[PDB]
Amino acid sequence: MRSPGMADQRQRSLSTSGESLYHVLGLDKNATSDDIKKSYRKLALKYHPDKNPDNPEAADKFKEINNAHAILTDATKRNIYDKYGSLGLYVAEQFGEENVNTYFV
Repeated sequence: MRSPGMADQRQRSLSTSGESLYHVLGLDKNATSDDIKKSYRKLALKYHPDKNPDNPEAADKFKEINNAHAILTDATKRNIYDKYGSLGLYVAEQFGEENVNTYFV
């Protein structure tokens, strides 16, 4: 289905809340392709479970910040955002909806 921010039959991995993107890091289309990324970055090494052991939630945070990274400034990922929540973006933003999503489920 094309319901934004809803759990689809294909979206079964992470928590499909593309709506939380801006809230994930505190950025959304206000920043350039520069700051949107910075926003994710300062969280990425911040919330990295490698740096924060015994914290599975940190991995979880690292996983949502992993997502919002592209979407906010990237029209393509924001386009997937309207279709796929965190799942489609998790794969499309990091590798590309065209190549890997067509390979996964």
